[PDB]
Amino acid sequence: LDAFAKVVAQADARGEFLSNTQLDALSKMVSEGNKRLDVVNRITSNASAIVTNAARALFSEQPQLIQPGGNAYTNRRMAACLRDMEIILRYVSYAIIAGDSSVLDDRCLNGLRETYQALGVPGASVAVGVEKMKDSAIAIANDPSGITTGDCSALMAEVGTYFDRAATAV
Amino acid sequence: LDAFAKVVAQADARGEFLSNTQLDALSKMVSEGNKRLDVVNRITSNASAIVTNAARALFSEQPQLIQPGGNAYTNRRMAACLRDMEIILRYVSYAIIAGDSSVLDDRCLNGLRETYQALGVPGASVAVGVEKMKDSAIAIANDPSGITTGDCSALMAEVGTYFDRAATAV
Amino acid sequence: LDAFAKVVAQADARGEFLSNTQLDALSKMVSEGNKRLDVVNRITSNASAIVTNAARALFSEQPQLIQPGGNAYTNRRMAACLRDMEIILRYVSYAIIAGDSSVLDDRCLNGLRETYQALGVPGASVAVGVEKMKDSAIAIANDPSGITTGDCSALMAEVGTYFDRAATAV
Amino acid sequence: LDAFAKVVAQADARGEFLSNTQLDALSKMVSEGNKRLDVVNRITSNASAIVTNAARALFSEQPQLIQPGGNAYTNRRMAACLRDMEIILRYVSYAIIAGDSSVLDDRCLNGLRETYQALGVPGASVAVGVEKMKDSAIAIANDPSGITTGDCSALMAEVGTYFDRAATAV
Amino acid sequence: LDAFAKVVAQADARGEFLSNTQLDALSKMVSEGNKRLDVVNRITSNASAIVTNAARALFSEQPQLIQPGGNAYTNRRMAACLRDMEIILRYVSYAIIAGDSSVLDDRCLNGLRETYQALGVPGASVAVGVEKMKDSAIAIANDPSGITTGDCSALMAEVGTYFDRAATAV
Amino acid sequence: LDAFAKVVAQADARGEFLSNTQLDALSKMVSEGNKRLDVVNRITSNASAIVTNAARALFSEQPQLIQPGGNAYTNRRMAACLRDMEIILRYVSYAIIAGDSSVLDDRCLNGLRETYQALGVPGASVAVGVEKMKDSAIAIANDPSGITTGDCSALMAEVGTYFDRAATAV
Amino acid sequence: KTPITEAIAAADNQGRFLSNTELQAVNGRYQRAAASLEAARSLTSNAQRLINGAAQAVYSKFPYTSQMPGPQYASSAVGKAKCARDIGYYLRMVTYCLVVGGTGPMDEYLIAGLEEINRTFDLSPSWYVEALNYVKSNHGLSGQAANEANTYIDYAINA
Amino acid sequence: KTPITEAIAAADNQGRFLSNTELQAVNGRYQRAAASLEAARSLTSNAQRLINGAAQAVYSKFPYTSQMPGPQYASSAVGKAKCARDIGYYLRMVTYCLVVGGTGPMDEYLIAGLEEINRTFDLSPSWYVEALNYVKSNHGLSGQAANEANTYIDYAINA
Amino acid sequence: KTPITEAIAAADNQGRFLSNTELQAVNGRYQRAAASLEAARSLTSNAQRLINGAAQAVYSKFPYTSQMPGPQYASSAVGKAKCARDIGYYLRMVTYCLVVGGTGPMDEYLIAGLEEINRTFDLSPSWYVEALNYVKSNHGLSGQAANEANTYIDYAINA
Amino acid sequence: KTPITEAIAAADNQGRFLSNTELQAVNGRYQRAAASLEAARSLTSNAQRLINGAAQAVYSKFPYTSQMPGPQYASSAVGKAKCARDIGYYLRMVTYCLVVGGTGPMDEYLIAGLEEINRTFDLSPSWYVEALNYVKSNHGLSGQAANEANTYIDYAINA
Amino acid sequence: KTPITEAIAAADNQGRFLSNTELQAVNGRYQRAAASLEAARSLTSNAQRLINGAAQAVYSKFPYTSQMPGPQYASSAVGKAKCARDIGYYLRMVTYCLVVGGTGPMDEYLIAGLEEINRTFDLSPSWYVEALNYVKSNHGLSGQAANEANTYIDYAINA
Amino acid sequence: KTPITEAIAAADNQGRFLSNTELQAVNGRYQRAAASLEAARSLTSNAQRLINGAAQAVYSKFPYTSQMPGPQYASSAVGKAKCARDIGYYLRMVTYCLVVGGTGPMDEYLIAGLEEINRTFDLSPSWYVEALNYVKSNHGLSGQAANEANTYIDYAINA
Ligand SMILES: C=CC1=C(C)/C(=C/c2[nH]c(/C=C3N=C(/C=C4\NC(=O)C(C)=C4C=C)C(C)=C\3CCC(=O)O)c(CCC(=O)O)c2C)NC1=O
Repeated sequence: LDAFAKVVAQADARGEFLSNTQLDALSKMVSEGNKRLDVVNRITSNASAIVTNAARALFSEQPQLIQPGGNAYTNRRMAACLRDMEIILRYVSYAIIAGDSSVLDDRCLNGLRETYQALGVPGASVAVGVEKMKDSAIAIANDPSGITTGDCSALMAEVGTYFDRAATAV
Repeated sequence: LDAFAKVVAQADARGEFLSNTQLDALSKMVSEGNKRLDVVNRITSNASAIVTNAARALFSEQPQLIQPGGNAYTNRRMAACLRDMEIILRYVSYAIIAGDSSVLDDRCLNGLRETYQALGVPGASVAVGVEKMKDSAIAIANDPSGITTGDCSALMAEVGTYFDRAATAV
Repeated sequence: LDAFAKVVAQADARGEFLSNTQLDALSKMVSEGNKRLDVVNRITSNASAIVTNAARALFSEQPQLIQPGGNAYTNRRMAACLRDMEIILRYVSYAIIAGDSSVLDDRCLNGLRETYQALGVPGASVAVGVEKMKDSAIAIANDPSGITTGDCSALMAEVGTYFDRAATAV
Repeated sequence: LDAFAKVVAQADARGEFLSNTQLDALSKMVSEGNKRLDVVNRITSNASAIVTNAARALFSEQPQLIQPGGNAYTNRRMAACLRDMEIILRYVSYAIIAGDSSVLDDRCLNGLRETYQALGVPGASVAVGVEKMKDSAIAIANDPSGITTGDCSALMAEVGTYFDRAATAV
Repeated sequence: LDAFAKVVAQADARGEFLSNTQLDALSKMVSEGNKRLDVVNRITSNASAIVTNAARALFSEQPQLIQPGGNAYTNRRMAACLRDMEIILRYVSYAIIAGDSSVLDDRCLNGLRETYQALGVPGASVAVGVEKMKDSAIAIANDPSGITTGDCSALMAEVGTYFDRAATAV
Repeated sequence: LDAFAKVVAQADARGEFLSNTQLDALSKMVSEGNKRLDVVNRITSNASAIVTNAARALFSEQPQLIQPGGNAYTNRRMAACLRDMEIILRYVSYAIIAGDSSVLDDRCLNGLRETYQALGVPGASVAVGVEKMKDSAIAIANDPSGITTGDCSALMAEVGTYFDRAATAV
Repeated sequence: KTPITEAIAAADNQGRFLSNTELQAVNGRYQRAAASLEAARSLTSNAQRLINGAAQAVYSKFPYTSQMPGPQYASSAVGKAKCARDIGYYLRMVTYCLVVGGTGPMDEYLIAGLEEINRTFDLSPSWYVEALNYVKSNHGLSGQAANEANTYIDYAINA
Repeated sequence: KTPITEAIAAADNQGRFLSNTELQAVNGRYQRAAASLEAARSLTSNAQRLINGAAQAVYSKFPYTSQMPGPQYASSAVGKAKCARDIGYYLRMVTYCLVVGGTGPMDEYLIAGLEEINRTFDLSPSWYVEALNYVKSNHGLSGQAANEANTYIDYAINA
Repeated sequence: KTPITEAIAAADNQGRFLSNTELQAVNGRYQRAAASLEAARSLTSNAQRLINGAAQAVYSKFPYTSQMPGPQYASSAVGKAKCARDIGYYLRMVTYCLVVGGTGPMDEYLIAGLEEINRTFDLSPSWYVEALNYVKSNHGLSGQAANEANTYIDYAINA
Repeated sequence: KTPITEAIAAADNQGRFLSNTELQAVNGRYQRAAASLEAARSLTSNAQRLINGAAQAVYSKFPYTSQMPGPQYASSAVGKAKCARDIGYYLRMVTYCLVVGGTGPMDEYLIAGLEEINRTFDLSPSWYVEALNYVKSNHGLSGQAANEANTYIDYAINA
Repeated sequence: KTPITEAIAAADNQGRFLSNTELQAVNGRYQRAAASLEAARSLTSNAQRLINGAAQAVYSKFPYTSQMPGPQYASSAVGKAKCARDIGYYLRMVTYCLVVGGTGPMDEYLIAGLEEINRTFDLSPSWYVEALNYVKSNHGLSGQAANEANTYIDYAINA
Repeated sequence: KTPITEAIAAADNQGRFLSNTELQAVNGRYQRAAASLEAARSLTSNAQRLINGAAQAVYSKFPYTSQMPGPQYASSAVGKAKCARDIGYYLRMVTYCLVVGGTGPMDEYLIAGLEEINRTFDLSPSWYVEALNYVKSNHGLSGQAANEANTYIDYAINA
């Protein structure tokens, strides 16, 4: 689902047409569309540096992850770890264009806590990684430079929720 | 297994030849063969109307199934529902030609309660559907018109057991 | 893992080079190499008779296994049973050439107790089968005839452990 | 390829940037975009009737196709035949949105003459079917009713070429 | 196709009901049914000896097939060769129960000459093998002992044709 | 086949034991074994530079390959091209350890001329690439530095033949 | 599909020779031939009457098919000729089934693609169901020959 | 399916982030929102009139549906209520499509299994085709809002 | 495998109800029951004589089996008891086949894994082939009951 | 990949005609054409300056590339000509992307096999990242034309 | 299969060049060549004596093979010639294995299809097992050359 | 991967026991142990000197790595410590390979994911290639122990 499809799916379960008030709310989502595309474009256009700088900060904070015996030690494990950061940011970015977290829940987060528990991947350290990507992604999305000035506070709050949802899930 | 293979399988587990009494019982199953084929032929030749009329009666009795939000609401769900009624009657009909419920247990009913519980399909409403197909199937199989007159009571009881077995299983 | 790879894997987890003492121990494994190859060659060259004579002794001791109703009754079940004895000896023989039980644990024994419990295969009777193969395999491996005389006691103890590990696992 | 990608692919083979004249031509394709979408929308929105009325006219003209022994006799053959008409119109419609015939050549027409020759499908009768869909599709696309008035002659010529290309190919 | 389905398929191509004369001919095939089942049963019940004795006679006649360098030399090649004799007799036996050679043509013989030419299998020696199976199969099918006496000449001629068809095909 | 298996396969086709003279020749192959392993080790240990330097020299000689419109222009085509050079050297190296070209013929060269003709890959330019790898591989294999001095002329001739075989095949 | 081709297919799918299991199946096919052939012979002799009778019953059950404008309807001479043709196809397929002891001829020539055709040409399944019911009600067969004919008629109705 | 979910699906099927190729697709979805929402708002305000009007047009085009005995027909109060309910389902699905910029809602809730339902319950596609044509002829929309509404109506007709 | 399970399997593999094609197969199974049951009843009444008779015929055809050292041979009381047991298993499987109208019981209980067993325990197929031939030569059945018994005996010989 | 080919691919992967869902995607492609074409026209007019400027910025950021011995370096006239050629390839691919509304041209002609090439020829990704950053910093575009150009430049940087 | 082809196969299955892991395997093949070639040379020089000796040992262990009627037996001049031929095939395969350092020649030329042949022609595995045991007992080899010869002989016995 | 695990894997992939073909491979592994262990012992004793020496050679070959700003460079105390750590990882992996007679330890712990890491963190393969060349030039080994050490060093260079 995207945010429009969610409203529809709730209405179909009640057997109802959408009210004018609900059509107004959908109109409003369209008015926020250019801002939302900027958000997706900005995060996506910086995805490599977002992942890499967050991972670097994580390993800097938690040197035991990369020390021999650590879960991110060896190049195969480090590569898995970088790919997880990329995958999570990738699904978060889908949630932002959708205005709905179902794609992130259904295709990424569902069962992931269990996955990590079974592999011995430290879910809590993943959460730290995701929160640093959150902070960088928002600072980038909400950069007042090189864009028409306006207020994106509602969106930045919404972006926040997806990253927090992921960090909670892991 | 069919009913003959069941007797064999029990005998093989004891390492025994079948007794004359058991061969007599198998002979008797053969004498009931034409009646059993009539039963299968009659139920099968009316399968579409059996399924459709039972589903119609079910939805008539339980309008909430088809109301928006209901488990059989939407054409994809209704289609799944009709296919389940058809599948159950199909496996019941196999059990009747076999004179044994193993095909119905092994290939249809085993795990189905669980399946419905996981999907949120109302197993109890399925049971009602199966019981209405039972009533129609027997009334059709046991129609005194257009057939050589004789007593099919034992068979109609046996047919009953397969439909009841299914209704219990769901 | 083989025994050399195990030492390496433990050292890599600590981030360490192997000490001279550990290189000496690895040297010693190489000095025992010709004896170990004799052990593998002797057990393997007699694998059919090892399996067959152990199974024969098992069925002789436990006639209920082969009596009608028994788990090894019927040629399909007997064949499954012989194949299990062969598979276990096959994986034990891999463990002997490796000087490490990981291949036997990973590819054979892991989950096997569960497998038998689900099928109703009597795990304890399997264990008896494995112990008779142990006794024959060691008597064959440790035959003083037709080989350069020397002491293989350490190896025969080690071979013992793999067979016992299997018997415990089932 | 679409028409824009074709220009690019020709330029890449010469190692060249597009000239202002070529960028002007691409601009012009964009100015024709709303008209082209109307064409696709109109043909697509009438696809069932386009296929069905053309097939009906074909079978009317060539009754031997549907007579016993005919290539479109039997419901399985008739169904194959209707599906071929639908597939061809489907790929023609892709070519129209693309402003390029490569999708129609690559995924539909390439090898089709051979296919029909091997099956004994009368390629020439297919061609007649395709030409009747052409005539209906253009009359529908170019209907002056219910649309902003303007000149679509260039487009209708281009649509023509795709249908003719298909009819030639079969 | 079986022989009944062939008559139907020819009639469907003309759009015709079967004439009384054609229904009479089909009746006659049914009257020959018990004899035909004896033929299938007798050939099938002796299939192993039919294949084996024919192969033995072939290798006896053509010792170069089994000499080193010969196409049936090595146990893998000999096994392939025996399997080909079995496969051919198997498909011939299907043709006999069907009263039609389409199954033998479609699933066995079509493309086999080519197959052998590509592998260097001597098709002509295969033909000799098939002809010896023909001679044994007919002598067995047409054995006057242990069966109700009557005339099977028409059938033995028909059986002949299937074996000859195979021998020609290879 | 390796060179030993080839001698065996020729002997098996004649049904013969190997003569003492043939066993002597096989002994001689074993005496050349350490030299052959050096050859394989040296070529393999330098494989990346062998491929890369040959490709560089090829593109230097034939700048049209890399110019826009050239068969090795674009990074996807260049990558395919480098992979072909690597694959050919890889199979040549297998032929050297085997002392037989069958692996190179069977798994690499068979059908490759056709492959290139169908793709429009310039087989002749491939041949030039392969010949430069030949020259580098032999100069590396036959380097008098860092090895026990002796005569590898026979081997270098044999290595030559495999590279030439590939260049001819493309 | 006939009992004979099915027997072969069952053997061939397992790469094995025909066993008694399949020979007994073919025996059953011969045993039911008398009834199947009684039905096939009667339906065939009576084909013209049954076809034209069924077509007329359909128009009387659904009079709109005689009057509604559209090529899918028997509201033209062409339409009527199509309708009688179609019903003749169904009756002919029933006889073919009888003759081979199985549904094969109907399956291959008629049922495969049936739903797609009816949908595409806007033909109502109910029109053919009534034709089939007319045939069943009017063939005049009795005993096991009626059982046989009705089994295949009902097979088509289910389709 | 909406242009947004399709954009995601196209990116996800290749394991890649959204590119400009997909962002431009979503831009198109926003650009057509004005027309789609004009249609959705009008069809919704006029729902009662369009539904009951369409139902009456269907009975007048096919008067037999008012008289023929059988549960598939509007020849009972129950039947009429089912028919008006159904047409309301179609109109509601059209509005949902408009609102999301795609066929998804109709696809999932209505078209999947449609053929099976109509066949099973002996409902004629032509009855719903006429209802759909009535809606198209009677919504009263113009300009690109009519284009939008008619695209989805015609989508259902094709189904 | 019985004609009944095969009929079901053929229907189920195609996801369809049983058709006449399968009902006629089951009819054939009932029609051959008289012969199959005549054979099963006779072979069963005569089981002891046929088993011990066959075992003795095998030792006389292959006297080395009475004298050669090894557990695979009837050169011990244990060996003889195994041999008579085995032949009893074959005869019992023949009766089971007769009773169900098919090879299923022999297939499942005896033929699957047969080659592997004989190879592993060094039992010669020829010993059992002679036992089977003794049964065939000595059951004393006639008419179609002999046909039935011999079909399954020959089935085992082929195996 | 262009928004148009993606729309087709989405329809074709499901065996269906184009729906409104895909037509709206193509509308978005036309709506962004003005910006994309403003960028393509400017980058193209300024190609020589941007290419030679970027090449010089790379050598100044990484002076060792002007001096280190090896064919991978711009420490020869050949090397310098390769470097300027390469940067010209990147700029040309950006214009192609702009022209088609998608990453397709860069994907097919440049990104596929990029990692393998850089690794094999010992070319450092950082050299091209700096060239790309120079182009971004120096194209002089503003408004949505800069957004468009920078989206594709950043796409290459990510690659 | 030889240690060399296996080394190649292991590299090729992973699409990689030969590594030291495989070169060391081939070194082992050369190191055992002295023993393998001592055995091959001795078995070959002594082939006639070992073959005819083994054949005679088999007939004396199984005297029935000299007297029982049937083509599977050495109870004819043809049979005896087949038996000696066969044993010669086994001995020749042992020498081939020795020469290549692996089971490949026996696997390909003899073991593949062995079970099927013995079963079909009613040849008893025990006859060849005794021939193989005679060769082992009578080759007269010692040291690692005996180990080598016996490894392959025992390989055949296991088969 | 070691010659022993490869031997097992080759047997297990075919579901068979180890044959002489695999035992001879393991013999080769033991035969090369003397050389491999000479190299492992020397490289290990000299680890500190070789690691710190290699790190210094890399900075002198690529002086920009001592001065360029960025976390990928040895232009900080942290960077230098990472670089020496990394080179120590390579040398340690070489010793592990020597000890097991195969590339397994390097493959699993270092080469898998290597390209992805270098790309992501902007580390240049050339820096590690020079470290590896320094080790090769400076280990001081001779004879087959040098061959062994250099085989694995060159394996890493190729990677
Ligand atoms: C599916 C299992 C099945 C089998 C196996 C089967 C055989 C079968 N064959 C039979 C007859 C017969 N079988 C033969 C056949 C021959 N007569 C000969 O002298 C020669 C050489 C042949 C060679 C085929 C003849 C002539 C009859 C009597 C005529 C007839 O019944 O058609 C009969 C009639 C009863 C009888 O006469 O014994 C049966 C039931 N029926 C079955 O349903």
